[PDB]
Amino acid sequence: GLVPRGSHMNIAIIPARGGSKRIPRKNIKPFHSKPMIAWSILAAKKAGCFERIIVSTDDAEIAAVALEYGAEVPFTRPAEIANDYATTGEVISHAINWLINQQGQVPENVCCLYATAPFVEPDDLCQGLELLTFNKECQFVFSATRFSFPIQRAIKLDESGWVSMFHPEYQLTRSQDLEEAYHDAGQFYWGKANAWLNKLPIFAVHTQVVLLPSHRVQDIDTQDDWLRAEKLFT
Amino acid sequence: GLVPRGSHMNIAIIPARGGSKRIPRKNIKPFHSKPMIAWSILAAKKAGCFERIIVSTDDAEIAAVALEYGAEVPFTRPAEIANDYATTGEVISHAINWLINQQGQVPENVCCLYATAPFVEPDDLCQGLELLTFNKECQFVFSATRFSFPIQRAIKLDESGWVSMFHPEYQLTRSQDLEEAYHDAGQFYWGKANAWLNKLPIFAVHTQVVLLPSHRVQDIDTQDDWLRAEKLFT
Repeated sequence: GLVPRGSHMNIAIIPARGGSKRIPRKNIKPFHSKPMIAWSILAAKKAGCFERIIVSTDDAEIAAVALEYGAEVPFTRPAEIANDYATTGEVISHAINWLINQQGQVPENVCCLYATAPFVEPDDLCQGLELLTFNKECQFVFSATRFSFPIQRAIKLDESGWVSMFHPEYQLTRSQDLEEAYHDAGQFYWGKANAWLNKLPIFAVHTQVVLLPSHRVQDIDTQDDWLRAEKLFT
Repeated sequence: GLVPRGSHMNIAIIPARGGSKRIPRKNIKPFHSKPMIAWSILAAKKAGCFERIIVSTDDAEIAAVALEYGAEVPFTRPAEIANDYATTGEVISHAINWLINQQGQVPENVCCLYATAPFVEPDDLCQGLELLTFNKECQFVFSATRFSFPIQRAIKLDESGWVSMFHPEYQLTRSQDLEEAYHDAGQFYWGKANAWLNKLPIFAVHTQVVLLPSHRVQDIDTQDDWLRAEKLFT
C-alpha cells in the first residue's frame, strides 16, 4: 500500500448495514453463488482507480465476508438502532474522518459504492473519477439513468382507480418537445472529500453524472426481484 | 361466429403499420421464432373474451402473417404517408366505423392491442374488460405501470452535464410522503366504442387502468432491446 509521490488519494467505501426488513441478510445473501457484497468489492478491485477499498459495516458477519473477498475492514461500526438509520453521507463522513484521525491518511476523492449493485461496471467507476477531477468545480458525480417514460405524462390514481394527469398542461404536448429527465440510479456516488465532510447537497451543488443504460439498472428490492436479476446476470 | 342472444360485442383491434425506421419490418420481424405480431394475436385468442380479433394494417405482408396466425384481416388500409402517421384513435375509429358500415356489426367494447407487446398477459386483457363494464361511467381502461423511481426527485442536465432538480421543493421530502405516480405501459387500451368514435381524451375522462408489474413492461425500441427481450422471454 505504497503510492506514487504526488498522487491523489482515491478510495471506495462500500456501506453495508445489517437488519434489512424485506430481504433478510441482504448484503451477504448469495447472488449467482457469491454473497451480494462480493460483486461490488470485485468491481471496485477490477476498476483499478482505487488505492483503498473499504467496507463500512456495523455487522461482524458482513465484515468477515468483505475480508474474505479482499476488501479492507479497518473498523466495525457499532450496530445502528432502527430509529437512527444512518444516511449515506453520515457513513461516508464517518469513514473519511476515521481515516484522517485513526490512520493519518487524508482522502481526496471518495466513491460510495452500494453493496447491492451487481451490474455496476468497473469502467463506470473510473469514468466518474475522471469527471470529478476534470471539472475543477465539480463536487460530486453519481450514477444516473434516463426515465424510460416521460415524467411530464405521469398519471395518478384516486382511491377509486380513476386516472388523472399530474400535469395536464402536457396532455397534448409533443414527445419531442418534453425536456429529458433522469434519476439517481443508486449505484455509486463520487465526491470530493470536503463535499462529503461539509454535507453538501448532491442535487444542488456542482454535480455531474455517469449515465447508465436502463438494462444495467435493476431493482433488487424483493425476493422476486432477486430471482429475476440472477436469471439475467447469467 | 355466432354469438349468444343479448351478449355484448367485444373485439380486439391490433394496429400495425409498415415503415418503422429503427427496426425495419418491426411488426413481423421474428421474436423467439414467431413474427412479433403473432404473440399479440395469440394472447388475444387465449384470453377468451373477444368475439373478433382483427389486425388493422396498411401492409399486405403483415396482413398475410396475421391471417397465418388466425387473426381476421377483413380489410387492408391504404398505405400511410410519413407526414400523416395515423394516431391509434384514428385507426381504431376507422375499424369500428368499417365494421358498422361494411358489415353491419356494432362493437360495444373495443380493445386496441399493440402488435409489439409480447409479454402481454391474456388475463390482463380480460381484467380490463371487466373494469370497463363494472364501472358504468368508465370510458377507457389502459395498461399502466408504476414509475420505478419517484418522478418528484427527477433531475435535468444542462448542456455541460450539470445536475439540477426539476422540482427543488422536493429536495428534502420523505419518500413515504411522495404521491405515487404511474404511466401508460403502451400494451392495450380498452374503450367503449362511443369513446373511440367521439375521440374522448383517455387521460382526461373516466378512465381506469390495469396495473402491470415492471418486469412485464419491456422496451423494444432498438435492435439491442429486441435481443435482451428475447433472452428474457426464455
